[PDB]
Amino acid sequence: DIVLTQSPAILSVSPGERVSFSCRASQNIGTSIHWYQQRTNESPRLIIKYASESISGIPSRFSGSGSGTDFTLSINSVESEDIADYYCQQSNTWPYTFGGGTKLELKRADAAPTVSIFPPSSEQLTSGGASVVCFLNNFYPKDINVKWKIDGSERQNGVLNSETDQDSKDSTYSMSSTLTLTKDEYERHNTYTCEATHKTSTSPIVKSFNRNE
Amino acid sequence: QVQLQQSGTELVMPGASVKMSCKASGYTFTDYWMHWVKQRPGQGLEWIGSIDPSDSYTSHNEKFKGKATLTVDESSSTAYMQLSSLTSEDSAVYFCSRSGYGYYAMEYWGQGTSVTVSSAKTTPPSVYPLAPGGGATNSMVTLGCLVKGYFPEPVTVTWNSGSLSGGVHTFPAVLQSDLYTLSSSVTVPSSTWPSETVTCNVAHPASSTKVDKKIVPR
Amino acid sequence: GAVVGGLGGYMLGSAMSRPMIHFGNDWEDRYYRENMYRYPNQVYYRPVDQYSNQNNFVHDCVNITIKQHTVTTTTKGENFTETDVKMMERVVEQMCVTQYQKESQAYYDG
Ligand SMILES: CN(C)CCCN1c2ccccc2Sc2ccccc21
Repeated sequence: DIVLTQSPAILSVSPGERVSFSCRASQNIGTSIHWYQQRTNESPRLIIKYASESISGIPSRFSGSGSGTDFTLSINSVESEDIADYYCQQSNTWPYTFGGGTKLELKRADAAPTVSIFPPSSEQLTSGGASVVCFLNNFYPKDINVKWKIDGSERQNGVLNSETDQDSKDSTYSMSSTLTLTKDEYERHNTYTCEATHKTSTSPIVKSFNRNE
Repeated sequence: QVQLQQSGTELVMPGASVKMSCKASGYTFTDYWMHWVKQRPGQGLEWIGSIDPSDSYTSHNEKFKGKATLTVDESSSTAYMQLSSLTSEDSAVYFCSRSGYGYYAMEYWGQGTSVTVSSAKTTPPSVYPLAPGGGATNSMVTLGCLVKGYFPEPVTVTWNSGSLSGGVHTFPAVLQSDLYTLSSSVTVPSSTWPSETVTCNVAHPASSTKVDKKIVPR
Repeated sequence: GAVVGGLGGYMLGSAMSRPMIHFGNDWEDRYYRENMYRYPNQVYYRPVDQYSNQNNFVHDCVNITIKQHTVTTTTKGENFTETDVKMMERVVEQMCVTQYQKESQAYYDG
C-alpha cells in the first residue's frame, strides 16, 4: 500500500504567519494527492485537489505544490478558522490511503496550570465511592503529566484523565485527573496529593490534603 | 448544491450490526463514486471502502472486507454501509463522501454518523459537588462538579443556569467501567462564592435527568 | 442473440455501445480508457429460461464470455493481467445484466 507520512504531527502557528506542512508518499503518485481540513467536531473539507488545484469557495491563501512523492500544503496567512487537523489522501491506486494528519495549533506564551484538588464529596462517600479530583487549568503548551500519591506512595490504578481542546479565546489547555477509590480504602489512608509536571517549571505543582485535617 | 445527509448517531450492542445511510442530492447520483471513511475518537481518517453507484462496483480496505458491506439505492440516491459484529473497536464516526467526475478528490462530505457500541443501559449521572476547604487562594476560587456513571452521551453542564459562562472548563467524557464520567470546573471570584450561590446544572436528556447541585463549603 | 456453429447452447448478444466506466482511482480509470477496446463489446449466454435467476445467468454469461474472449485473445498472442480480468469481469457483468433484462423481457413477451 501507499503509505502517506505527514510532518509535522503538530504545528504551532501564530495568526497571520505563512505556514507549510508536508505529505510524502512511499511511492510515486504523480499529482494524485488531495488535502482536507478538519476543524474540531466537523467533517473533513477538501481544500486542494490533485496537488495544486484550487477548490471553489476555499480561501485563495490555500495552495498546494508537488508531484511524485513530496507534497506541500501552504497557507499564505494563517487565520483562526484555519486551526484544524489537515489530512492528505492519495487516489492514484487502491487502497486509498490517508496521512496521519497534521494538527494546527495556535502559538501563545507558555502558561503554568492552575491546579485545584478536591476530596471526595460526603454524598459520594455515603454511596461507598471516593473520587479525588484534580483540575489543571489554563496551561500552555498542551503536554503535561499528572501523578497521584496516597500517603507518599505513587498510585496509577483508578486514575482517569481528560483534556480539553485549545481554548478559542486565550489559546490555553485544561485537564482533569480523577482518582477513584472505595470508601474503606479511602479511610485507611490520610494524605492525598495531585502532582503536576509541566514545562513551565522543573518543580512539580503539588496540590494535596490530609483527611484528619 | 450537492449535499450528503447522514444520521447523527447510532447506539448499538456489541455483536449487533448497524446499517447507516448517506442520502445524496443536487447531482446525478450514478455519475459519481461514493466513499466511506472511519474516524476513531481523537484519531485520523481511515478509508473503509468505496462504491460506484452506476453498477454498485465496490473497492474495500482489505481490513473491512467481511466487515463493511456497501450498497446503494439509485431510486433514493442513497448509499449504505452495513457494519457487522460490532465491538468497541467500531465505536467511531463514519463519513460518507463523494468524488468528482473521473477525479477522486473527496469533494463533498456527509456530517458523519457517530457509532457507539456498548451494552450499557441508560443510566442517570451521579452528580457530586466539588468544594474546596478554606485554603483556596488567588482571590479566585475554583469549584467543580463530578458527573459520574451515566450512559449514554451527552450531558449538558451549565453553571447557575447558563449565567456563569466565563471561567468554566467542562471536560470531555471518559469511559469508566462501561459508563461515562466527566467533570466541570468553574473559576469564580472569592466574592460571589460562598456569599452568592454557585450551582452546577447537569442535564442528561436520555434519562430525562436534570440535576442541580449547589456547591457548599465542606 | 445470434447463433452459429458450435456454441453448444450459447448465443451471442448484439454489440453494445461501450460505456464510460470509472474504476475509482486515477491509474485504473486511465488504464481502462486505454485498454477497454481489448475487452468484449458483446456477451455469450445460454437462453435465459435455462437459469434459476438473474444472478445465475449473469455469473455464467460472465464466465463463458470471458473464458471464450480469453482463448481468442490468447490465439492472437496477447495476455490479460489481473487488472484486465477484474475490469473485464466488471464490464462483461454490466453487459450480461443488460442482456439478461433484454432476454428476460423477451421471455416474458411470450
Ligand atoms: C467465431 N466465434 C463464433 C467463436 C465462437 C465463440 N466461442 C468460442 C470462442 C473461442 C473459442 C471457442 C468458442 S466456441 C464457444 C462456445 C460457447 C460460447 C462461445 C464460444
